[PDB]
Amino acid sequence: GLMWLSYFV
Amino acid sequence: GSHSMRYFFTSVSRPGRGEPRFIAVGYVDDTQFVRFDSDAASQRMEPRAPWIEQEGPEYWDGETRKVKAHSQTHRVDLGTLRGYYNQSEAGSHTVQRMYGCDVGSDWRFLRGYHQYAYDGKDYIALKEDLRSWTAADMAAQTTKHKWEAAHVAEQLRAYLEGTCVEWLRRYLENGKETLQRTDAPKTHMTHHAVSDHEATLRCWALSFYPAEITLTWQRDGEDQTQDTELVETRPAGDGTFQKWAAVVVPSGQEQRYTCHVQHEGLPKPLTLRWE
Amino acid sequence: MIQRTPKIQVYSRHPAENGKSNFLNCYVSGFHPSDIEVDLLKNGERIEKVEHSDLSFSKDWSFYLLYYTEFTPTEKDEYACRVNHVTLSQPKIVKWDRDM
Repeated sequence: GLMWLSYFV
Repeated sequence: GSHSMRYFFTSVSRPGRGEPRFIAVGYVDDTQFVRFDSDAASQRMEPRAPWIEQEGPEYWDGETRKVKAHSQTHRVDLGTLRGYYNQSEAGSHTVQRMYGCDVGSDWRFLRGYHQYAYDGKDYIALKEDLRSWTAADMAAQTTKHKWEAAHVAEQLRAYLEGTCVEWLRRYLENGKETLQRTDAPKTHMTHHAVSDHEATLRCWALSFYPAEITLTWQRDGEDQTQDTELVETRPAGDGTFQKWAAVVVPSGQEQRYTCHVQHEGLPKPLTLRWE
Repeated sequence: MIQRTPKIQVYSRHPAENGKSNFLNCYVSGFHPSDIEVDLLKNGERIEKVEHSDLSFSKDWSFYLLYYTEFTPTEKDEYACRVNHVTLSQPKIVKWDRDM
């Protein structure tokens, strides 16, 4: 399952 | 033995041609189990292994939402990175991301990964301690400082060491027979003379899994790189892999050369010779 | 910008045997950027009914794709893979060496 939060570079 | 879960994401800007292409795939070891392609019809995360199909709608809905948020994030990143490097709108650029976890033979956390590349070069990566970042250049430093300020590493770590491992275990058990297998290489050798005084010996490894293997040529008992050609390991299409290693040898000393095969499906490394 | 030319391999899924269905593969790896066109050729004509894998990449960030089609190898019919990429001054045609 994928991570629930991405973070913008 | 050891196992891994890995997600790979690719985002490619399309200058004057609308929204970026976004492709995401998930692997357990060397077996893909999910995909999302922005140019496909479903606009959903899609199953690619029998054992994942059993997951209910809650699962697919969730992966679909997450993979879209991943897409959206990198759509913004392409613009951010173009600014960071003051690049023109003329060119196409590529953002790549990989992350996931390894576990040992005991299915317990071994290692976590979370890495970004821009246009095929390292941009930023989480270090092995899962607490700090390696930035490739001055531009990447801006991302680093922003991720330190947002305490990103701490949150990633919890996922990599916990949740990621949970999924891997659940996938490995649902996978059962196929996933946990190891297939030893079926080997054989070829021999076509090239010139009058030379000849080629090609060592073949077929039908093996996982993909990890090592083919090496030895001459009178010692390694040889540099006359040996190694093709990249390649999918056969049935869940197995293939590879080969060739060497050009003086016409008449074929018996002085040995091919060495190392694979986790082999109890002991194989030594082969032409005959 | 990073530019890597594709390594191309044309081969069958199982050891080839005339008269029996199999799969013809064209595996392109180690390339960058990702844009690339790949065709399988039967007697110098493109095959329509070809499939391909989902774009993915290796540790070095270089991409790989598998193009494949179902076929029955006959002693006559010849097979090849044509690849075009920004690193190629001209398309590359790699013939299927049934005997390598």
